[PDB]
Parts: sequence; structure tokens; C-alpha cells
Amino acid sequence: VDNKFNKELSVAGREIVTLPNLNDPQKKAFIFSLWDDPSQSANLLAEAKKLNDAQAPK
Amino acid sequence: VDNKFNKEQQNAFYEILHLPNLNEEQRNAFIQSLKDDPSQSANLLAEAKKLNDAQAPK
Repeated sequence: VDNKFNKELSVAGREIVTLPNLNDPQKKAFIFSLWDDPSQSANLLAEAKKLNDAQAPK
Repeated sequence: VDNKFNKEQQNAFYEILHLPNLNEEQRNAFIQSLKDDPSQSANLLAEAKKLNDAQAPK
């Protein structure tokens, strides 16, 4: 259930915006899905770092 | 009823997070005013962009 998780987008969104191995198009669709459903914002931030590993080693 | 505010909150959210001079206080507060108020989302990105240049180093 979502309860206005705006604080979660500040931490999840900004980390998904500039994690060390992600590219601009993936974070774009990532934040746009994070904005639509911030209930998965914790999982989105993790998905951002997990995806960064596929392009470059952590 | 229109599809502009649907992704304007998404683009404004993303830009608030991707602005080079927005911090957690400015970017997260924007996500609070943006997630709760859809009509002010473009203005939120404009004020976040406005903060990006004002807060930016000179």
C-alpha cells in the first residue's frame, strides 16, 4: 500500500539518478516508475545499484 | 483532464533529482509538493531549476 512516500523518492530517486554505474536512460525510466509507485521506491533504489553492476562492476 | 500533469510530475520529479545544485532538503520538499500537488509539478521543476541556478556557485 502507498502512503505518499515522497521522502523515499529523495533517497531512492536521487540515488537512482546518479548511482556509480548507471546510464541516463535507465534512471529516467527508473525515476518515472519510482514516481508512479514509490511503494517499490526502496526496491527501485536497490534495482538501480543492481542494474549498475550489469553495465560496470560495483 | 489531460496527460500533461501525468508525466510533468514524473519529469519535474526526475529533474528535481537530476538538478546539479538541488540538495536533499530542496529536491525532497519538491517531491513532497510534486507527489501531493500534480498541477504545480512544472512550477516545482521551474522553482527547482530556479534553485539550481540560485543555490549554484557564482
